[PDB]
Amino acid sequence: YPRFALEAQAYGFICNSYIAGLTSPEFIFGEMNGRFDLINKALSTSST
Amino acid sequence: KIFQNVEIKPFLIDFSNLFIKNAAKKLFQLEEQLPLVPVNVVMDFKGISRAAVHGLSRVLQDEIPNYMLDIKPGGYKIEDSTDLFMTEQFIRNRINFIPIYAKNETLVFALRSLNNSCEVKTIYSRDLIQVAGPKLKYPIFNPTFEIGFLQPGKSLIIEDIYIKKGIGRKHAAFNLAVKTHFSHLDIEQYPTDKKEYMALSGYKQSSMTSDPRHHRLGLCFPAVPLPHINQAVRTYLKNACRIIIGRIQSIQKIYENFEEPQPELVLFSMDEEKTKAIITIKDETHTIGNLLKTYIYEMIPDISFVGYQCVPHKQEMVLTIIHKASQEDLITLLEKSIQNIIQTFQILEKNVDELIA
Amino acid sequence: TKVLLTEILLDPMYDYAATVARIDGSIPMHKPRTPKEAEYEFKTVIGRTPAELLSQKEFYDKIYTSKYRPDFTQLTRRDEEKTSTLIYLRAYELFLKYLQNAPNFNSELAEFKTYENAYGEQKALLAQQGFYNIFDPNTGRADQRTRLFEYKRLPISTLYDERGLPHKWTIYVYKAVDSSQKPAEIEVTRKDVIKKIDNHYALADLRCSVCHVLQHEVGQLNI
Amino acid sequence: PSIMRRLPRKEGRIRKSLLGSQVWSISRSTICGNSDLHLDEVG
Amino acid sequence: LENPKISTFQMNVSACAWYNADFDGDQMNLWVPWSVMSRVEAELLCSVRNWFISTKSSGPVNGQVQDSTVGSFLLTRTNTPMGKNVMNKLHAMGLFQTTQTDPPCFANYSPTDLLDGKSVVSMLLRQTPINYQRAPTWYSEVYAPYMHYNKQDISTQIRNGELIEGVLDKKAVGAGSSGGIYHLISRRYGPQQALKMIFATQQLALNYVRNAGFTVSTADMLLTPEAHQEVQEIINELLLES
Amino acid sequence: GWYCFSWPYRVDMNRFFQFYNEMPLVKTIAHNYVIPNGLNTIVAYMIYGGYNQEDSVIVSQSFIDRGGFAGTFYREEKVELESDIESFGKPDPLITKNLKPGANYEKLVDGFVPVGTVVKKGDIIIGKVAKIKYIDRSVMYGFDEPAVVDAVMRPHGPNDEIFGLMRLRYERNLNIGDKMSSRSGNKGIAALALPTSDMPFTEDGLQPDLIVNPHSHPSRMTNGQMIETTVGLANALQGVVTDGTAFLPINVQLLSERLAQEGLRFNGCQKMFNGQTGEYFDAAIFIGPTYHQRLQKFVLDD
Amino acid sequence: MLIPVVCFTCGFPIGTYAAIFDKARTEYIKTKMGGTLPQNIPLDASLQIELKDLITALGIPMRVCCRTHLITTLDYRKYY
Amino acid sequence: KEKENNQGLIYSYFCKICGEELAHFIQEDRTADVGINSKLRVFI
Ligand SMILES: [Zn+2]
Ligand SMILES: [Zn+2]
Repeated sequence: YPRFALEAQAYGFICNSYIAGLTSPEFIFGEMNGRFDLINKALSTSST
Repeated sequence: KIFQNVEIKPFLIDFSNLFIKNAAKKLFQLEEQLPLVPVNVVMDFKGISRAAVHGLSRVLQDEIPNYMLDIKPGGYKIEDSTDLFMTEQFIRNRINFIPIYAKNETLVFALRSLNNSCEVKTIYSRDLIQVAGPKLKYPIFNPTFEIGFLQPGKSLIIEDIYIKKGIGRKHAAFNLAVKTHFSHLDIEQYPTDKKEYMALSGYKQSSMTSDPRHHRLGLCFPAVPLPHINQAVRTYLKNACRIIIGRIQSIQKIYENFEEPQPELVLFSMDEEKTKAIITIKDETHTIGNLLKTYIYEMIPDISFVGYQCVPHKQEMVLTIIHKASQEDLITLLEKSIQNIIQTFQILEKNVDELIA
Repeated sequence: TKVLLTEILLDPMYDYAATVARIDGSIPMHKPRTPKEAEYEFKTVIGRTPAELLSQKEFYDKIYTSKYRPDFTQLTRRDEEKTSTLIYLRAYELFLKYLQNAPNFNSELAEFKTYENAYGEQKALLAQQGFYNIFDPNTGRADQRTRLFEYKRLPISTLYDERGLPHKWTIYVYKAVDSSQKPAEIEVTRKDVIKKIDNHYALADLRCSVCHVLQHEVGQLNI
Repeated sequence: PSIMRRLPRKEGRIRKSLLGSQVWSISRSTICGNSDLHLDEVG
Repeated sequence: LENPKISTFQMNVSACAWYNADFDGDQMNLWVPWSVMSRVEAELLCSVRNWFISTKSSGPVNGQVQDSTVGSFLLTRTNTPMGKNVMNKLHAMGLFQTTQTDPPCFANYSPTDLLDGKSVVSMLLRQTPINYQRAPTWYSEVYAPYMHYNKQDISTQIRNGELIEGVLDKKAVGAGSSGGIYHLISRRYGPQQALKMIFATQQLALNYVRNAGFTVSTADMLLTPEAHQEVQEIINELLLES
Repeated sequence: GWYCFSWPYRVDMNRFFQFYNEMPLVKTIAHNYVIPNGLNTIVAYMIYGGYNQEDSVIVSQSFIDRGGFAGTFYREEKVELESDIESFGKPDPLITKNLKPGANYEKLVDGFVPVGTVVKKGDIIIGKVAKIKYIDRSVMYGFDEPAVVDAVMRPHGPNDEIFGLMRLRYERNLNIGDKMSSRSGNKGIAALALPTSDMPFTEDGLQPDLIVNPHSHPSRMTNGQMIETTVGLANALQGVVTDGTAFLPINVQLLSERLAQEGLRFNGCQKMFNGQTGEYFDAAIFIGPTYHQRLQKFVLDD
Repeated sequence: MLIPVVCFTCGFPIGTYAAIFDKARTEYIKTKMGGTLPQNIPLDASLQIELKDLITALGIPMRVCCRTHLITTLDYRKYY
Repeated sequence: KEKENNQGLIYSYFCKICGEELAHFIQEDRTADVGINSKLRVFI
């Protein structure tokens, strides 16, 4: 995405469903949120 | 005439295909059919409960005695088998699952493969030399199996390959029949191609209410000689019948000894003149239990309770029967149900003998 | 003698030379069962007795050399199995030359590597399960049809009415499946659906609780 | 190595030998599902 | 377990709520008390019946999980895609052949008589009669406009153990459901009696599915071509406002 | 899987060599560079008795006996000597001291157990005594499951000295408690082993190898596993292998219509019967080939 | 390491038509391969290699499991 | 070794006459291996 992009897709808006498949930028944004689940799950043991 | 309209069809190689023709002719010099071929048998049953048909199917699948090829302990000669990849476990797993149609338990084979070439040599099933027992006038297994492969300069020597008997439930190598069809001919079906009905089974009656008594069952046998197909399949069917009868007769020896304290039969006298019978038999499957429940239920329409609970982790079948009669009357009804099962499978025997010429 | 035998019997070079000797029958196909058979195998493979290996100084000079010397110049491209045999024999011969630091070695190594790469191409041809592509019938190649989202600038009439207010689609309009059922249509709120709608009705369209227009009739507004 | 180093951390004297314990007559295995067992029963 | 090939610690799936466990590869310790003093206290204090009610949230811990929650819904459902949800006498008895409780009396039934799931559930709840009346998880006003709810499935009522109407689901039989069926049984008959009914009602739910079936497929997730156009038309409105 | 193509030449610790491997019916571009590891097990997505709840699976016993996910598991024993103090040999009761209670020294041959014999718990696999008359520093096989001595050798270490190397092999089948997984990350533990006559079967005779709970999907949203079953079901009948690499153009609506063109249903579900009773389900069950892989977590070691 | 003797699912004797199915398949691929390197066959994006009729001519039934295991099983001889 | 093992790992000997536990053996102590100044050692 270009610098100072205005479209909502550039900021994590995934327009597609799982049954229809995601594109490369949508999968990267999904991995950004998916990695947080793995990180917070690890912290949910030690920090607790 | 419970069992009518049987049709038998072998599974044969189509030599009209050039690729298959050339491959077979240059591999095994094969230009005609193999000595042993699979056979699909479709059977129509009328006026019989689905419990009996399904029990016959189960017995033909993995409760009928059957023969395999096994290696005696010490048969795999470590002193001579120099191959590093054809381990004993792999080779014996290959050998156990070769479908055989044996005549006696005396035949003993041997596999002596020497690789004097510079390329990997494939050990086929035609390299099994019979070393003990009467000489075979007809092969007992197909010569086109792939037992293994040897690296250059390696060897594989195996002795004491004998024929072992067992039931398919204990080990899958004794499995006999593979399922190919099962349907009820007295229940209508929806067209399931439509998107309105593709989520349903298809039958127009729920299994919670339906009681079909006109079935079609089609089973495939993996190895039957070409010139005696009708002789083999018939035998198989007949065999199954005897097995079921035999097992049922075991229960018939329990009810006959209800006066003496017997571990496998327990009788209680409940309230309101109700009697309870618990029959616990070890190493029994859903076949005998389902047959017993179905025939007791048919014999006693107003029975208080009947169940055939077969427990996986207990390896046993517990049949509970609660009925508002006395102990003697309950035992009489149970014996009548057992006799009904016996006569039904005797009629199946007779129909099998009558149909397949 | 014991330490020398233990060292050499665990050398993969010894096993490879022994395999080559087994192929043409210089040593028995079975591994030795007695010390005499082991000594004979050592003498045939290494080429020197273990006693005399400790006396003299070389080691690689007299290791087995295959008996059949095929013509490897047909490796210059009943033929394919013979090609495999030639590949195996030349691999052994070149490995033995590498051990002995033979002159004119790197060029022959490169030539045989090219030959074995061609043979590997053939072997990979033999090792294909197959492949399939679901072709688009309209085209003649791999299907490109997808159910992905495609952006499209909808008219502003879909979000705002003719008075500039936003739409609030919150009235459910239900129409009778059969004609005889009356009334023909019922307009209910989400709270009243369970209390006024039965299976004799079907959801036709939504309605805005501000401008009172059907969602399917939103295009009749003047943009 | 020192005497007081044995005390502090998780693998120390207090948290590994006193607050915790290695015991005999105990078993460990992977758990599994079994719908024929009661809620107060273990296979 | 007399089978020599079994090396795992098997337990009921409804017992996982005590340990926050599952069967993805978890390992659990087990030691059998041998001292008389420790063996007495295990039976009286540390029995799992003492923690059916959570000491944390003061509510029940155990219930139906993932097959007897949807199994109880299908069993207690009023209408089946193949007509009314009834079963003959033979299949009504088959639902009670695994519960390991005493069987009910089916003598007052012809082989062609039909029994609905409410009657079958009732014969099991007569042992511990309770009073329950709530709205099941099946009913949701989110789904209401686009669904035709059955008026006999959105009101679960039980008086004296007789399931008068409604379906049984996570609200009534689910694990951790405060005020649920098993919470009421524990308060009136004891936590051990509630555990036996969890197992007993689990078997009817599982035995119903033995010939009713339950599956998930790819077409269960696929929008129709007309509905796909409606989904992206909705998303285009969001991108238009954005 | 095939953990190494030169496994027989190696003495490795805790290594499993699965005999049978299959290329997935829906392969990817990653299989152009590495060997696939797993089998195309026929999987039924159904509730069957409640033994597959909470991320468990039901495994056909016949599939186990035929070699499904079956292989050999290896362990090694590397024992060293003290130079001129210790030695390899069978001890004698009347000279050597503090022999291990309940041991079995009779299986030793010249200090090592011969290759091909079965060593069980309590057996002394390597004989070793230190000369003081003698003290017994023997090595005993402390494992519950019996092993088979696969390879015995006496190499020379970096210090030019003899040490004993023994390779023990284990015949491992798939048993209850072994962990399996799909390619979508839905792992599971084998819970029940049913015979070939107790597994459910379709009208056409198809029966599952694994029975997984349908409740494993909705919370984890592993849609690629369900699409793989739909695509792979048509590939088997059509006799083809297709590519399912990520970010390739797919249309599940078109893939579902491809099933009907092959004689199946649109949804891929089929009429099935209960193997224990012979009673058909009142619902078409989604059954098809899904590529499953055995994770190397053995209950016989944990 | 080879095509199984029997189908892993049901146990149909797949092995007795295994070897032939291997070799014949190769020529069929050679018919459809087309100006392409062998190791690049699974990346051609233009191939239509169908083995339905070959397996049918072998006499093997139209079972999903049997054809799946016949087609997809790897051969150790072809990689080592 | 008449009985190779009774499937139960035991670390103790028993009397052959009555069965009483004689003693137990798990491992050798091996602490006297260090028996009894780098200077005199370096000199020797
Ligand atoms: Zn408006
Ligand atoms: Zn099959």
